[PDB]
Amino acid sequence: GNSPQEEVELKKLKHLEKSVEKIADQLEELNKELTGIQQGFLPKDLQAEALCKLDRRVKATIEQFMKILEEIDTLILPENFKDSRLKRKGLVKKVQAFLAECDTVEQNICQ
Amino acid sequence: PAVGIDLGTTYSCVGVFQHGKVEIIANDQGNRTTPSYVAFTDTERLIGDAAKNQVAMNPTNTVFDAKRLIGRRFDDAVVQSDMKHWPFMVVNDAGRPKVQVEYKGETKSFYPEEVSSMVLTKMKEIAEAYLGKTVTNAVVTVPAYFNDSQRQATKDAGTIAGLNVLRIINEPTAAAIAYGLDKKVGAERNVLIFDLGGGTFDVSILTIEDGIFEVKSTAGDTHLGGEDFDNRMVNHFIAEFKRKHKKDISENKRAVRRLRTACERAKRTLSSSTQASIEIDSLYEGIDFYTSITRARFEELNADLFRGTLDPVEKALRDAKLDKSQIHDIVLVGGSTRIPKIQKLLQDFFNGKELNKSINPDEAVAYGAAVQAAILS
Ligand SMILES: Nc1ncnc2c1nc(NCc1ccc(Cl)c(Cl)c1)n2[C@@H]1O[C@H](CO)[C@@H](O)[C@H]1O
Ligand SMILES: [Cl-]
Repeated sequence: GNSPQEEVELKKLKHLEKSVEKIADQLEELNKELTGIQQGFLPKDLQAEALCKLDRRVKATIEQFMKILEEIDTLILPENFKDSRLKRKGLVKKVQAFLAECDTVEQNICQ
Repeated sequence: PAVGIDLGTTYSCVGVFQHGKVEIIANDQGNRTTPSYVAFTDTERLIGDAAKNQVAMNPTNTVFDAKRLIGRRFDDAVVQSDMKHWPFMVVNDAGRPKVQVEYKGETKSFYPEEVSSMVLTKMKEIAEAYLGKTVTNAVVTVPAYFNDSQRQATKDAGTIAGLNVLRIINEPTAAAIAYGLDKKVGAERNVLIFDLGGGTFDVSILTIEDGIFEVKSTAGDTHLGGEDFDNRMVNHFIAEFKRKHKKDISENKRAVRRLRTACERAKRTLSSSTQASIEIDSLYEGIDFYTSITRARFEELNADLFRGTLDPVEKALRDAKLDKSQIHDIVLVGGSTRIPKIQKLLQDFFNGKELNKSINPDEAVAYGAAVQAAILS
């Protein structure tokens, strides 16, 4: 029984899914630069400074993902809002997988 | 134009009395308070919301709580005991504290009033963006228990920032002025100001007769605020996750943070309705945490904390030699004072005496300081 109010929630979730896509692109950009910077170019002290700049930016990505989660965690979806509940959870697990990617990077560089 | 500025430990607020009415100015981000945060990066200085937002990516060169260091010497019991819990570095410059950071690569150091001038430049800039005039005159408030060095350190901070500090006014004096308490007639009136914010709790007794104020006494608890009530809910729901899923979430930072954020928000919801729902999908090991808390449960979790807010009250009255029956006005400031149970406890202390709480308690000090800067201006 599709209701007008669920569209409201599906719109929030779509707006949140597009932000999530921005941070996922940042995360792609980071991994790309990582690959290129670990690829030998610089003296090892200078690489380190480069890798610490990336680390801080992976930290911002992690943070941005958390802020999306925090806002997803403000939603209250009735059981009959099956479409919304599926989208909310798809999105949480997306972010969470992305968060594992971040940790994987952050965990290796700049200690 | 003359503005009133509440220069808070955690957040600041700027008002301007204009068109017969105080307007609490919204910052560039649309918020009526501005975090009292300053962050140093490779490229720039950030103040307010921008500095708070990026405290996880740069906690070391992100400074806050400078109002706990301002006007103090380095071995103040207080500087010593908060240094323990600050990611930024407090150095000793011949017995005066200075915050040390990294800023565009050069290691820089700053007295607390340089950091507090930064926030006052923010608040000043904020008001000028709303007004489209230059802003230079301000009243800045301090706590009643502030000493001469702490009062002068704040005045300095304003002066370094380009403001003309018309006066330094105590925060409860500001709150009392907001409620036209200085306008009442004839006989001398005692005023208890109950200031419960996110992190601190300040009690003040003041006298007002004929619009003339005197601080009678000062009490409080330096580390009791809304943050302690959020933790009581966090503990409650961690124990509940453990009962239903036999999972311990508490070594997962991101799960606890998610929970704690939903806690704080649900707490606010509970000041205005009697039950709060929370849905956190995939909280820990993929398990959804859907729960709900009633206002009575929240109240019970915090029972000792709510009632213990009365020992600075009784203790402020001891110090002021006043019977609880000789307080003529009670005023609530700081956001945690919205909690009904607390408003209730307090009324039930003052044998059912009314309370001044109609002005947003986050806004009341800057409101009063606005009203007074227009008068001094
Ligand atoms: N309605 C309320 N019921 C119980 N506590 C409230 C409360 N309101 C606040 N503070 C202000 C506040 C208003 C709106 C937002 Cl979005 C936020 Cl984060 C804070 N607080 C607490 O005041 C302190 C300063 O913000 C915090 O502990 C806050 O949770
Ligand atoms: Cl606030």
